[PDB]
Amino acid sequence: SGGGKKPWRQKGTGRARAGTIRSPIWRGGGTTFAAKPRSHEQKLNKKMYRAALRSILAELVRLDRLVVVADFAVDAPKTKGLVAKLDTLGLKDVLIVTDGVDENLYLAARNLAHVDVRDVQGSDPVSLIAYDKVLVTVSAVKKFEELLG
Amino acid sequence: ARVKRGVIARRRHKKILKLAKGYYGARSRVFRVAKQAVIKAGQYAYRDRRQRKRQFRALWIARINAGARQNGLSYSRLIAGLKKAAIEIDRKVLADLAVNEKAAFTAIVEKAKASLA
RNA sequence: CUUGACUGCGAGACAGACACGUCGAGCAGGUACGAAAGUAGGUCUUAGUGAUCCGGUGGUUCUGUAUGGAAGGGCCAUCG
RNA sequence: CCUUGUCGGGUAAGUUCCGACCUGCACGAAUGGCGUAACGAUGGCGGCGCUGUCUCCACCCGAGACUCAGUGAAAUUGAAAUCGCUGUGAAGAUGCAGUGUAUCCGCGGCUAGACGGAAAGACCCCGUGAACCUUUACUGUAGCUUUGCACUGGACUUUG
RNA sequence: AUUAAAAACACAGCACUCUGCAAACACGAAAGUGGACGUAUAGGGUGUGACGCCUGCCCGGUGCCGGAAGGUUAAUUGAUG
RNA sequence: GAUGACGAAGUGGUUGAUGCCAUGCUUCCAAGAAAAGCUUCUAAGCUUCAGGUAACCAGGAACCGUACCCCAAACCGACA
RNA sequence: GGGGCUCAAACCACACACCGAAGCUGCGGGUGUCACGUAAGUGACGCGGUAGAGGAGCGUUCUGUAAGCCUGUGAAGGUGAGUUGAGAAGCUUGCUGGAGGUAUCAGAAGUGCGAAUGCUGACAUGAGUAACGACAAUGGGUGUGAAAAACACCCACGCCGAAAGACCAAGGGUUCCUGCGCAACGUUAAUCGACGCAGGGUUAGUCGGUUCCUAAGGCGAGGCUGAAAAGCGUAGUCGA
RNA sequence: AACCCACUCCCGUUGAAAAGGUAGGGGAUGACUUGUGGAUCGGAGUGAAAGGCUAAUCAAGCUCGGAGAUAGCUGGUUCUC
RNA sequence: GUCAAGUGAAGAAGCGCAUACGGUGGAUGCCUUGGCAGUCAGAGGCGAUGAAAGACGUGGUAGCCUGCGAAAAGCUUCGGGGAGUCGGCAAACAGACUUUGAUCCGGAGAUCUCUGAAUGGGGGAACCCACCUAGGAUAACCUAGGUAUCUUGUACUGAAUCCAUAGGUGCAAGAGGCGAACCAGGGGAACUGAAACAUCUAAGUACCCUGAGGAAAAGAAAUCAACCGAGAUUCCCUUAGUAGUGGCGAGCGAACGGGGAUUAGCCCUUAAGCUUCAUUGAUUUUAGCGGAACGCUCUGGAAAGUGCGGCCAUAGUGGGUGAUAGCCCCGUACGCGAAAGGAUCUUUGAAGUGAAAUCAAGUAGGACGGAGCACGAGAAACUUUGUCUGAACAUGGGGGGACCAUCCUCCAAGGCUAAAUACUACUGACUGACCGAUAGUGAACCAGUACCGUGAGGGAAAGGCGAAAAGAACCCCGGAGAGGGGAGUGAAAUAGAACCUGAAACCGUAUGCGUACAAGCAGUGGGAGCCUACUUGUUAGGUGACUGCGUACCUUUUGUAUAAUGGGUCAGCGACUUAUAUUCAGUGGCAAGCUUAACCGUAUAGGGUAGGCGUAGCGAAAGCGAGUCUUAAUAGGGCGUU
Repeated sequence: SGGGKKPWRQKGTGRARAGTIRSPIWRGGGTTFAAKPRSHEQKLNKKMYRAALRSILAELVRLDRLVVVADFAVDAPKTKGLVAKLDTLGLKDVLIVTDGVDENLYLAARNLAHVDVRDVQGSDPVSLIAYDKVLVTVSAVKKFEELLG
Repeated sequence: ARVKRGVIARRRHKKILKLAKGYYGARSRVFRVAKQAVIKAGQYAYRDRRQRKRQFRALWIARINAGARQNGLSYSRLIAGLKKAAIEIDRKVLADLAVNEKAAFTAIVEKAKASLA
């Protein structure tokens, strides 16, 4: 705000040369390459996305980090029930990938601290690499072969 | 990500001011003068790792000159006679024997006079 | 006596920052002279000059804002 | 301009002054020419008085300076353990070389140097900088003016 | 105003020139207003600067004023090719 | 020293303004504010009681500013 | 260059020896390139540098890793010490501090300061120097006080007196008065103050204003005019 | 004399003062000086004219915008090998 | 013993260096009641029923904020809440109020001083003076209403002037002003670029002005296309930096055709729609209610942390609680909830409006002078019009980029229309590889303040004790001071109010060593001596006599110690960014193909291949094509072709 006038005349004052109070050298003044709201979203190709997916499912296989179950279904919307269902599998810090997220399976584990429930479309490279184990159903493995090739 | 540069500027100025301690006045306590004094000390120290090897050689040569003239020989005649012979012995230990072990230096100047140079 | 002060080009060089510039055997088409080999793409040689954009003029196979034409534009030759 | 032209006067001595001369570089008649009493905080010369202007300054009186008590700035400043001379050198040196001098620190003074301090030189140059003034620069425009067409009609006469 | 008080400006007086009134002229896209509730002895512009004696020659340039009417000449006309 | 009561003389002559008479008088050109209050006249009306004019009696005069500085330390000069 | 130099410490020759550089060599490290090498692995030639090109890194803040790990048995910061690297820098610790910090590997930058007569704060030097604001002028006594050249009172001296006196307008806005005070303000000190705190003080028919009236000028119903905004103006009604 | 002015010297120049002081000087019944209120304003006022003045600013005020004008110019540009 | 000569250790007015403690000073770290930027919603105005913005009053203490308005930190009612309260800086203190339900919160009322469009008349804003009607009041007033201007409508009245017109009086209704932006118009620069500059650009931008609305504007073909067709308008991605346009310079820049977001056309033989009412159900909003599950132990001032064992979960990375908490509190997920208002949508009536009358004449067209269309009047179409003119009438008329025929396509001179679109001063929630006190707003704090200006206008600086004031009873020096020395509080007071940490500049005191015969960038190589710690030695730290070499740094230059520039110093800050197009390198994915843009999307996925580039070139082009262009040439030559 402000900064219209020259602060002083340019000669005679014996002082350095300013054209505004709000110059970026000054402490009232502006910042020199002041930010404006930008976007950081970049282009990943569709094939490059799908090919980065096909090589982390491969590493989830090789590192024994992927766990396939026939079906994963909870009965009631209770976090204790889903803790008990994962504790049979010996399984904390897991990404559960089902073919379509049920509301019972979503209401449980949306409080649970290290568990995430996603569908196949809604899975991403960061959540595949992040969780210490990845649980997929057989229908999810069908859906990954449909999507990724 | 605004990053406030006052914590690293301080440690870099402490390093320069620590390298400048012992100096006169503002050479040891204000940064824009201590910095120049530290750089200048570094140039002189580079130059004087060379002139150390120049100055000690001249002192050895002057002491060998003084020791050889007590035995009736110059420096230059002594260095010539120690190569008509073969001594391979340097100005450092000859100056050390000139001060400390005077009978051994007398033996060395007699074996230079023995080669008649 | 006569038009080679030709038309299409052009191997290859010289010069050269670029735009320019310089020389040119040979090939085709037509011609001068010469009985004929041959010479002839101006002048013994190097100065005598001026970019582009605008306009003018003569052609043209081209384009031609629905279509047939024109208008205007394009290319080729030329003038200020 | 030559030029302090020449001649006269004034002075011991006068590039100034006054009176002439006319060879007017380059006066001249309302961008007026010549005179002109009175009037100028007007320009230039000379005189009487008058005197510290001066020879040439002496003394005295207050106010600062100096010391003491209290309060308490400034411009400037790369850091300083901050001499002379002669050289040398971006060509005028406290700092370089050689060589002389020089115990350490104030206070009062004086300003010869620190190319001293103050103002990104005003002169000069330069900028395909600017501003403002001029005109017979270029290009325009306000205003003034000419004609046509409107608003704008009928009636006669001269006339193509 | 704050480095120039003068020989500069002003001035009475003088002359030129414009202006007939809804004035010339000025400020105003205009309405209006000043000139002026004045009216040529008035009002504007310009130059000179009390007074005394005077104020010479030139109308080519440029301006201003008047004059025929010949050439040129704009919009507009729209014959002819 | 603060206060209550008592409290002497308190007159005459001269000189006198830049004050007053005086918004007068004389003179000169440069020819010297408006409007109201005030005095007076009628109009439109009144019924010509209202209104006016004197006397007498009783009553009233709102609001606002007032301290302090003004040849200044209080205003205007950044300052006692 | 100086001291000084005369069968020279000068000059002309010739000889032999020596000194002299970051030059060469020796010895120990690091680095570039090239060739070899089952990639230990050596060799050889290099390695001054401004503008500039190219290559490889350090550190700061944020995000992910991270609901992790560290940390009140003590974080970040600050201040020493030691130590390790070619460097930017790292690591360990004594004291201070008293609540946060971020291995690693990646992502992102308000990413690194000595200069711009750079900005803003603190503080220097000049320097306890110049000044302390008209050269009307002060001297005692007494009191009060913690302390009086400066306050108050007394005695005396000066100064103004067409003002340095009294007053009105404007402008200011409590500065006025009285108690209590003296940090700061007062160019010194202050017990004093136009300063701080708290109280009080301004009384109108007649003095000024409002109210009544108008001048310059303003505004102006309607109205004329103007792209709009507006301009000018009649009735009017403000304006000393 | 007041008042208004500002010719001379000296001081002052970090001033007591961003234009003064002290000595002297000019006008001082007028083309005078001054209070209070009002009018004229930025290619625009007013000017007895000097480029004077228009709020310590003037060959085109101040302020805010166009605006971070433009600068073939000057200055600066921050860790390491 | 003496006398000579030689030799020289202490004795510092003051300085220097190191070290240790201080002081100043506020950096740094950490923190936040403040900002900044988005997303999703809201509702898009307030005002003559008096606004925005104020002045003055209003309290037991009474200054300033914040509320209120002479009924003045409040009054009356409904509704919620259920234990404290009498707003804040500002902690205390009085007098009190509350379970017979205060305070507090929401809805509706009541009051609402003066200013300000300010509106009874004036006026220098917050002041001055009025009139009329009604009622009440004893030579004084008081209550409640009115009293502006304009426009429109209406009534009465009526000048010159006969009639009736102007005009005038009274009624009704409406307006005016303010607000950051968005929108439609009127008027409209200059710097700048063109490496000068005039055309041109910047730019129909900035600015000024006028209207309107929650959006506006535009909109239902006298529109485009080429003989095929599409059908209103707006917005977005492309076609494309292409065609054009341009001192053919700087530059400016389409359309056809696609892909989408959106979805509607009704009428002038009277309609959709939109308003305003009354209703019909329904939804939201303005307040709230409930809302799970932890103990023991160690260190500690304090436990949330350590060690162990649990529990809850449609609630686990929220805030703060004496250190880090799902289970301590407020909350959160999740359900419930409204006397009364408001808002949106929906019925089904009603009055209006739309609405200009009846398919468009001073109109189309044209001549001059302009303006726009990307288009600098140009071959210049099409639009608009300042001046002047001026038609046909469905066997008409205008468009298809000069113009003319032929076709194709529409019906101008009357209208009204939702959505997609823009914007955000203002609210609410949520979010951030946003800032964290020189930053972020100018403004974290009583900031548009203080201050500066005559004004317009400019415009600051200033955050942090502690968990809790437990904010230091009492004693002593001192002036019933200031400031300290103790004692207490506290984990800590070198956390003591100027208070977290507490750097550097700068200023001191103490100790060690060196400094008074020595000449200069103040160091560096050598180096004696002395002093401390160690434990001693071929060490570590501190001084550094003496001595060789040695003219700072920057910037600019052919060159600087330069007597050239720049810097007093310190600490903070302060300079290659970002967007969009593109080229090259590196690195990946797919590969004769690759890739999507808007947009759709339970949304970083998937879809969408419109478009872009590549697979073929040559030519100015028609065109022709592994060829093509030039050419009289199957010749030459240019460019191209696993």
